[PDB]
Amino acid sequence: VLSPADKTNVKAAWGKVGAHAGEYGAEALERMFLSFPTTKTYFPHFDLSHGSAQVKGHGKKVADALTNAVAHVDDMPNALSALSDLHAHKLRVDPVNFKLLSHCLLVTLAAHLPAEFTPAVHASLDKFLASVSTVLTSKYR
Amino acid sequence: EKVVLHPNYSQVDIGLIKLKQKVSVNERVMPICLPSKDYAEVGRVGYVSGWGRNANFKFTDHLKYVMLPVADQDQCIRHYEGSTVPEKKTPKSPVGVQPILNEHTFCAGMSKYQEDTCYGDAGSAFAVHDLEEDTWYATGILSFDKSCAVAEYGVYVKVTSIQDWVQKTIAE
Amino acid sequence: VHLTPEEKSAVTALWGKVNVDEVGGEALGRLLVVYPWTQRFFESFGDLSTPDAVMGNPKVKAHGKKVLGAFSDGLAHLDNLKGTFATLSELHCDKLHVDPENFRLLGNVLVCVLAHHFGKEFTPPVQAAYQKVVAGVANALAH
Amino acid sequence: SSNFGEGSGPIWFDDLICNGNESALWNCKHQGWGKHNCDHAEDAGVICSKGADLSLRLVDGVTECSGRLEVRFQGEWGTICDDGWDSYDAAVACKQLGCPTAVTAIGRVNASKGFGHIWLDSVSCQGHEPAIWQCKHHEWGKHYCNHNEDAGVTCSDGSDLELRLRGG
Ligand code: HEM
Ligand code: HEM
Ligand SMILES: *[C@@H]1O[C@H](CO)[C@@H](O[C@@H]2O[C@H](CO)[C@@H](O)[C@H](O)[C@H]2NC(C)=O)[C@H](O)[C@H]1NC(C)=O
Ligand SMILES: *[C@@H]1O[C@H](CO)[C@@H](O)[C@H](O)[C@H]1NC(C)=O
Ligand SMILES: [Ca+2]
Ligand SMILES: [Ca+2]
Repeated sequence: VLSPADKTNVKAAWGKVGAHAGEYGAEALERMFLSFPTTKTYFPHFDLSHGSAQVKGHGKKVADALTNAVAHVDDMPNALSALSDLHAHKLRVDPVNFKLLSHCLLVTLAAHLPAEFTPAVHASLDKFLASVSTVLTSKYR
Repeated sequence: EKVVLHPNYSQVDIGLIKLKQKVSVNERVMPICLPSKDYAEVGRVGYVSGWGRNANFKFTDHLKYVMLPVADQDQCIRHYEGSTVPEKKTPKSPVGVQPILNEHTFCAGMSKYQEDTCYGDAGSAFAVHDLEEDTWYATGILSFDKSCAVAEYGVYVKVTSIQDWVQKTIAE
Repeated sequence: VHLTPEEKSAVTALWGKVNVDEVGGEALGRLLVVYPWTQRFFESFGDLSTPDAVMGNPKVKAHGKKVLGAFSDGLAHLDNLKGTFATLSELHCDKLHVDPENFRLLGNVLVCVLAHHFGKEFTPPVQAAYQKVVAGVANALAH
Repeated sequence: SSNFGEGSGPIWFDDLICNGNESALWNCKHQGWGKHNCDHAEDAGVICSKGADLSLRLVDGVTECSGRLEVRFQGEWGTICDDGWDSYDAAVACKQLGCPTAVTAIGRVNASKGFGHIWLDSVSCQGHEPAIWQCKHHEWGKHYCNHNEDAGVTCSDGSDLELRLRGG
């Protein structure tokens, strides 16, 4: 569960992510595709090569969704209701892929923000990404 | 052999599974006993085994368990619904979906290490160890497993509420 | 699965600059902070409530050094991981009852620590190689 | 919303109709003594003038009317989160400190992060409130802001703002 201190740390970390969110998400998607190729089965229509414009656009969309979740950290299920329905029903993405993407996002943030990825901030960001994944995987069946 | 659902399975998330033949009871297979009392009194710690997903959202290879204490009922409806009064209840679940909360269910919060039950843990008994007679009782059956770590409470349907129905079902 | 020579070279080159005395302690402290149930196995290490207490714990640092040395030992024998980790897996399964998923969690946390330490040098290719490495270590350390 | 914690005991009043000039709370019409369709998460709490002892000040600015905005709540000084902080809030603050309000910018001019508490967040002033705490805002201290987000104002009489292009 996200404590108020954890919410503060997540808000600060994503604020210092700032405008680099789109390419952070693109890098996280690339890391998920390379490290865990089993997640590529959910993108059969995407060009999954390095530096892909389509992967970059999807990473921008993912980071915009994460920004909306951070801004609505107290109402995340309502903020991600459309995405929850989408991932759970239309795409039927298995939650292990969500945890893999959360790990890859954490790796990207650690590689790009080493000064601000403190163990407390790392734990808070992991909790926030777990909350996002749980909201998106809740309706999975 | 057959599966029978609770008649009010929309309010009491229970279904009964009947095997073709009686299983051979040994040190690894043994039925839990249905409680004669209500061990769901707030503060009681029961052991929730589970075959569900883990911190990586991967279905656990080995059986695990947690020692979740039953939480205050009012805190649980207030956590999921709005204000424990029907005219002010709102879908306030920290997770996407809403649990089935009524008089037939209790709630057990996370343990002291912020660990809870995740997807696939539903149907697992809230096993409570009665130290007086050294017997393990299924105080509740985990109904809401979507509380992996975001929602602070997992919802367990009281077995004592369903005890009368299951015993009538064992007869036939 | 066999690890490609390019991936092996990348892993070895990135591990050459790894601070053995600090990276393992950092990874273990991060594991105990992010996943507090892992503090259950280190109740003899003293205070582990505050994240600063976890990261500043001398016993945690020493055990992280030992864990990272075990990672290095498994790295030198990437092609034979079950044989090298048989004794440690038996220890964790029987004497300590550590869930195998904790090994995967520690591998992911170690990958996060390596990325945090090496910045952009932790490229997605070398991260994939290290994910293969930590998956092999965890599988060899499990069951 | 039981921000001061969840109370215990029987809820006494549910729908109090008070116009303001009442000698005591148990004098409004309400709808009964103990009759309520409520929970203990709906316990109402209040903050009073002589207890809060509120005052506003500007710290670490290039002028006595610029820099980081700091508000005192219950005897301890704290900053203001810049979330929801806009020109109307700055105008209200400038008119509250009683110094030029011709142009009221936001953001601390050069001040570093404040120290201590962060009291106000998402202050929603219409521009006419006598002070910054009569505006609609989140509860005192209930936010997820850090001190890098400290709100500030730049009270100027539209005369000492100069712009130019240099180097071309
Ligand atoms: C924190 C985790 C995640 C976030 C924030 C997220 C967010 C998003 C967003 C914003 C979209 C755009 C949908 C639209 O615009 O209609 C999307 C689509 C999609 N997502 Fe995710 N997602 C996450 C996890 C995942 C994972 C792990 C996978 C697969 C392994 C996945 C698979 C997909 C697919 C296949 C689409 C459809 C894109 C397309 O058809 O072009 N999602 N997601
Ligand atoms: C993932 C890779 C891991 C490696 C390579 C590793 C390696 C080691 C090593 C070298 C030892 C010392 C053996 C000895 O002293 O005889 C050890 C012991 C131990 N490990 Fe691990 N470990 C790993 C993961 C974990 C995890 C995830 C946990 C807990 C969540 C854990 C808990 C322990 C404990 C409690 C001990 C004994 C502490 C003591 O002897 O004082 N290990 N491990
Ligand atoms: C922001 O700028 C103001 C104005 O320059 C600084 O205040 C001055 O601080 C110096 C000390 O170095 C004093 O000698 C001046 O008298 C101050 N001027 C005024 C108008 O107060 C202030 O220190 C700066 N804040 C920072 C850099 O954090
Ligand atoms: C189902 O609900 C009805 C009324 O709500 C009740 O009479 C009946 O006993 C319930 N079913 C069982 C099996 O208890
Ligand atoms: Ca009412
Ligand atoms: Ca802000």
